[PDB]
Amino acid sequence: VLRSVNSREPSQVIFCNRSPRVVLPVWLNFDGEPQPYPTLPPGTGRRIHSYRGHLWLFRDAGTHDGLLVNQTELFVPSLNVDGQPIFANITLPVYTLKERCLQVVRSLVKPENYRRLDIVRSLYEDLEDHPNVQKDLERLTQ
Amino acid sequence: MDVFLMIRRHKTTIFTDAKESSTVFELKRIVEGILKRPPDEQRLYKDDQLLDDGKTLGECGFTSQTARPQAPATVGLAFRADDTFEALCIEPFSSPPELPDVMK
Amino acid sequence: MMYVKLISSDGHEFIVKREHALTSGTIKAMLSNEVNFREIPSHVLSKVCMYFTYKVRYTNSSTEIPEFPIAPEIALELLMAANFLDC
Ligand SMILES: Cc1ncsc1-c1ccc([C@H](C)NC(=O)[C@@H]2C[C@@H](O)CN2C(=O)[C@@H](NC(=O)C2(F)CC2)C(C)(C)C)cc1
Repeated sequence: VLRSVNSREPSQVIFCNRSPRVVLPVWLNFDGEPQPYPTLPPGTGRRIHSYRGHLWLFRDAGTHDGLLVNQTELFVPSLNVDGQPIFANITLPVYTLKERCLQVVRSLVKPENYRRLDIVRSLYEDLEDHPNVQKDLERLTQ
Repeated sequence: MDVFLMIRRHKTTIFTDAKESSTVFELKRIVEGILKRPPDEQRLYKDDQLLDDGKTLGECGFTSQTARPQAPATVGLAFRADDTFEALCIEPFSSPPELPDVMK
Repeated sequence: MMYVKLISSDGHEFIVKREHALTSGTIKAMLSNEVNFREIPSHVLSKVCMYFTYKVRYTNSSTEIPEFPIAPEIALELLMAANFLDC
């Protein structure tokens, strides 16, 4: 349902990582399957070749935490005006305090030791519910 | 340019923001509206150093680089009991528990 | 400027802007100008107040968003407080 269109119309874009995370670009192919692409170190940029109508989303390459591109979830390359390529500003979102805490706790304790932590069982289930691209893709389809 | 501060005295902490170009006295007027004490009865500090009323917050080392929203700079406050001022006292926050073995 | 007072479990009194504390739905319920937190110590409540400022400043902003720092020693308690306050 949520897939890239096979337009065959090239579109040059710059993937610019304005975040302290290693960014994993994710392209949704013509069947809606997510295809990973080479990662972006923090503060670095990449001038890449894409096509109009293609679907992109970006995430932390290590923990799959969601990220924002141009202050939204999905980036679609548009028409290049005067040969100027499109800018894809990849930034950190304002996480909830709950999710931000989960990120820090996930990065410190092994998933097998989630039960060994002294927390409410509801928080234990929230810790194991890792941010997954497949989970957000179903949610992104409203 | 906005600076983000923690005005602290005893067990009181005021979270607020101000301009880098604003003065120490104008910050005392902010404390006045919150703690109901006039500026002539307050003394503001950066670490142990007394702050002059006419100097700007930026001149006293309060910049956007050092006074961020996620890590605000601390401004010490001392009140005047009748005739003489008190000494600058700031109650430290509670100590967190030791790191669990599962976290270490 | 309207302010509210949030008191930690160890008596520390934190004074924040009213709109800053109203972003937490739980706190909004206990207000309707002082709220006592019998379970949240000061080293956790101070970080919560820092998130209020961090959120109000950096929502709907094209400026580069910085990472909200959370020390590992307070991560577990802050998570429980964030869960309770729903923010
Ligand atoms: C180093 C680095 N760091 C972060 S990204 C990065 C990097 C690396 C290589 C590329 C290549 C050159 N470009 C693409 O993969 C584009 C982007 C996306 O739109 C899909 N795509 C395609 O070419 C598709 N083909 C077609 O569309 C047609 F030709 C119309 C039929 C497929 C089927 C995948 C071949 C881009 C970025």
